[PDB]
Amino acid sequence: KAYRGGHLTIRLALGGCTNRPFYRIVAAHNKCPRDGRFVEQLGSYDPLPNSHGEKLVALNLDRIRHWIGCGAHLSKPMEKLLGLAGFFPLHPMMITNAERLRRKRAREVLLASQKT
Amino acid sequence: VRPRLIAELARRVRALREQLNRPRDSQLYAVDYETLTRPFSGRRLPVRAWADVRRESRLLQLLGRLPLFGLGRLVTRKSWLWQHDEPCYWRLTRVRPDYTAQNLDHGKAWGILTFKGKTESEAREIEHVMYHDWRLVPKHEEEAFTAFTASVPYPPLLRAMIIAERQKNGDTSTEEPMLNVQRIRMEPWDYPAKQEDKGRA
Amino acid sequence: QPPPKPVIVDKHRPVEPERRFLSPEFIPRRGRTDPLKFQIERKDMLERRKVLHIPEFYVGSILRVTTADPYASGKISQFLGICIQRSGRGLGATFILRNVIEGQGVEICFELYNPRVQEIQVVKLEKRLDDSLLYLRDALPEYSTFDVNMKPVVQEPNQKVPVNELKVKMKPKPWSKRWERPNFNIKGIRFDLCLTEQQMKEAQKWNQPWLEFDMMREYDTSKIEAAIWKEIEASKRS
Amino acid sequence: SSAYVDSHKWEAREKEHYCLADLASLMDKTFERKLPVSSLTISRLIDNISSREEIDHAEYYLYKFRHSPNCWYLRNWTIHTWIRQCLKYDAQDKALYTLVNKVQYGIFPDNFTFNLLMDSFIKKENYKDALSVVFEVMMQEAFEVPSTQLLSLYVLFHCLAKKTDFSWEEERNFGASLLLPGLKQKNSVGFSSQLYGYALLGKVELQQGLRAVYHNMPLIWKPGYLDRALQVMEKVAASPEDIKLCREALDVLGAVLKALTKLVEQLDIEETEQSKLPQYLERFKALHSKLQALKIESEGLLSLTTQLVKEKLSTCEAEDIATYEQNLQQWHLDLVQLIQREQQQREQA
Ligand SMILES: [Mg+2]
Repeated sequence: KAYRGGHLTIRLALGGCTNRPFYRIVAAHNKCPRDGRFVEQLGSYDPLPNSHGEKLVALNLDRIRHWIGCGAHLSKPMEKLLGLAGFFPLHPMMITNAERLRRKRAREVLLASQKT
Repeated sequence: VRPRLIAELARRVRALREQLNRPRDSQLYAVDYETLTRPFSGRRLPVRAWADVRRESRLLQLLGRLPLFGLGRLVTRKSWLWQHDEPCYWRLTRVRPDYTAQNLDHGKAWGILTFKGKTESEAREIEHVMYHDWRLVPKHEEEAFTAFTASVPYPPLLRAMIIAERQKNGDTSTEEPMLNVQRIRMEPWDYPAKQEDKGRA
Repeated sequence: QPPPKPVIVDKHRPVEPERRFLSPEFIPRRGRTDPLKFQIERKDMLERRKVLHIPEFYVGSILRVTTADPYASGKISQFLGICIQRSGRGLGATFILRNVIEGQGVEICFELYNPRVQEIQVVKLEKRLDDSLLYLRDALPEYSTFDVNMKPVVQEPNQKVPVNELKVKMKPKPWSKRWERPNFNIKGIRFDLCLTEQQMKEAQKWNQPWLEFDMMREYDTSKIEAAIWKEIEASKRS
Repeated sequence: SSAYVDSHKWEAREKEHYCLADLASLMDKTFERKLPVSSLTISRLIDNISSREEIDHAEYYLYKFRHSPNCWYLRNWTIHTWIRQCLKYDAQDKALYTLVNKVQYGIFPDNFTFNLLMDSFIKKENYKDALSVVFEVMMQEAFEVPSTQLLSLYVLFHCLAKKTDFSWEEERNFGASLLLPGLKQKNSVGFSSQLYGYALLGKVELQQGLRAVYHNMPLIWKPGYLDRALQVMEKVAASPEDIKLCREALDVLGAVLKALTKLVEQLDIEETEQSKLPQYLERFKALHSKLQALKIESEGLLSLTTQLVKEKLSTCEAEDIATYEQNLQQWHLDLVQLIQREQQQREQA
C-alpha cells in the first residue's frame, strides 16, 4: 500500500481486550490505521499498575535515535512520555496542566478553609 | 498485458479543461460582508478574521488608488506590525492584477521583504495576499518608520549516557556536555512561506 | 457603474456604399390578379414592419427566434436554425429552419408576420450556392448540427453578402428527392463521391437545355420592384 | 495663464491619421478573441478622434481596456491624449464622471496635465466641480508638484465659500484634503492649514469614531489628532512668520461643542478620547493663551495670501513647462520604438 506523500511516524498502537489497554510505541507511516501495519516494533507501555503498583514502559534508545535521524515525526502522547522519561525535553502543555491542577487544588483548599 | 487508453484520455482532458477554465482568483476571493461566505465554496470565515474582513480592504483594493499599484510604495503586514513593535514591510517588485475583476482588487504581486530589519537578497513571493489585513503607509513619515537598529544542557538521561560512554572510552571529561543554540534559528510563526508550495482550488 | 458598449463603424468610399436590397416576399408572383390586393397587403405588412424589424437574411443563414407560445416554460419558445428556404408571398410568407439536437434533426416553419413571434435575430448572415437547402435532410448531420448558445456573429454595418464557396458530403444514395437530376441546379453536393460518371451521365439524360434558353417564361421584375420600393419609401416618410 | 494652458505641440505632434472605424473594428475583434492588446491601438484611436460620439467610443473602449488582459501599463501619455481629446471638445460632465469613478476608468493624470485641466476649470469658473476634483486629487495623493499652489488656492477658497454646516462625508473630505497641500513646508499658510486639517480630522473622529477616518480613506491611525494639533501649535510658538486667520475661531467652536454634553478599537490601558476631552480643552486653552502672549492680526484673508503665491507660482510654472517638454521628448523617443515593434510582427508574418 503505497501512500502518496505521507511521512513515517513513531506512535502508539493499542492492544489488549476492553478495559485493558496496552500501548506499543512503534514506527509507522502517517496514513496507516491505528492498529495498522508498522516497520519496526520499538517498545511497549502498560497504563495499568502491576502488583508492585508501578507501571511498565520500555524504550529502545539506539533504534529510536536511528529512526529519528532517518526522519520520523512524533505524536503528542509518545513524546510526552519521552519527556517524562528524561531522554527528551519536558512538555510545556504538561507544565501547564500541572500548574492548573495545583491552582485548582489550592483554590479548593481555600474554599474548604473558608467553609470550616 | 492489456493497455488502457480512456484513463489517459480523461486525465489529459481534465488537465486541459481545468488549466483552461480554472476559477478566477478574484471570483474565489470575493466575500459577501452580509453573511461572510466566499462564493463557490459556501465556507465560513474564521472568527479572528470576521471583523477584519468586515472592515478592512484587500491589498489590490488599496493599491488601485495610485498609479502602477505603487512600485516601491510602503505596504506593511498588519499582522506583523501588531504582533511585534518592529517594522516589517514588502519591497514589492512585480505586480499583476486580475483583469476579470471589476475593481481590480485581486492579483499577484511580490518582491523583496524584511523581518525585524532582516533584508533578503531575493525577490520571493508574498503569502496571504487575499486577507483584509493590509495597511498602506504614505511617503511622509517614511524614513522615521523604516528606521531600525549560548548553549543549553542536554537532557539528564542523555548526558548520563554520554558520561557513561566516555567513561568506558576512558577519558574523564568532567566538563558538562553542551550544544550550540545560537546556530538553531528558531523561527517565529509569522515567517512567510512559498505560495507555489501550497496548492489552489 | 455603467457597463461597456459595442459599436461597429466602417467608412470606405468604394467598399461601403452597398445601395439597396429588397425582400423576396414583397415581390408578387407571375399570377394574374388586381394589384390592389398586392398593395394593400404590402402596406399592411409594412405597418407591421414598423414594429417588427426582420434583420434581413438569406438561405443558408442562421436565425435565433423567440416567440410567445401558450404551452411552454415561461410561455416563450426559443429556437435556433439554418434557413432552408423562404416560401410564400403576402402575409402568410414563411421560412424554414433546421437543427440537429440529441441526434434528431428537427425543422420548423416560422411565419414572419404572425404576432405569435416576438423577435428574430441573425446569428450569421451568409449565402449558399443553392437557392433551397432542403437537401440537408439527406446530408450528414454534422453539417446541420449547430449550437443553441452560439453567439451572434455581428456583421459589418454595410458590406457585401459573404458567400461561402464549399461543398457537402451526403448520406448514401437512398435519397428522398433525387437531387442528382439537373432539374434542381444544385452544386453544394459532391457527385464525385456520391456516385459515378455512369450514374451522373445517366441522370443528365433528363436534362433539357432549352428551359434556360427560353425567354417567354422568364419573369421581368424591374418596374414592379421599383414601384414597390417607391411605395415603401412613401410609407416610411408617412 | 493662457500660455501655460495652451500647447499647440501636443495637438500638432504625432497624429496617426488612421481610420477610426478600422481601429474600432480591430479593437472589437481583439477583445472578441480576448487576447492581450497593447496601448498602441487606443493611442492611435484617441489621436485620430475628432468627434463627440468618437470620444464616447474611446471612453467605453477604455472601459474594455481596463477589463482587458492588460492593465498595469497605464501610460500617462495615452491618459493625456484622452484628456485633451475630451477637454478640447468640452465634455464637462463626462470628464467629471470619469474623474470621480476612476476606479472604473483608471485615469491618473500627472502634474502639468492636471494643472492645465484645473486652469480650464478656472476659465469656465465652476466651484463644486473643482472641489470634487481636488477631493479626487487628495485620493490620488500627488502634492509634491507645481500644482500644489493651485490645490491650495482651490481649497482655501472653497472651504470659505462652501457655507455648509453639517455633512460628514464633505467635512471629512475637507479635513483630509487640507493636509497634503501644506506638506511642502512653506510658511504659516502651510503649517496652519495642516493644523486646521488635524483639527477637522479630530472633530470627525470625535463625532463619528476613528473608523471612517481610515476605512475608505488612507490616513494614519493615531487617534490623537487634537494632541498633534496642540503639539504643532506649541512647537510653532516655540519657534519665522505666523500669519494667522480666524479659523482658530472655528477650532475653538468645535472644541467647546464637543466638550458640551460595538467594536472597541481603542486600547484598554490607554485613555479614551471621550475621557480625554477635558484635558484636551484645558491644554487647548493653555496653548491659545500662550500663543496670544507670544502674527495674530487675524485679518489677512487666506485666499488673498494665495495671490501672493502667484509670484512663485509663475516662477515654478516655468520648471513645470520644462518638465512637460522633457516628458514629451521621452515619449517621442520611446514611442517610435513601439511602432517598429508592431512592424516586427508583420516582418515575421
Ligand atoms: Mg419522400
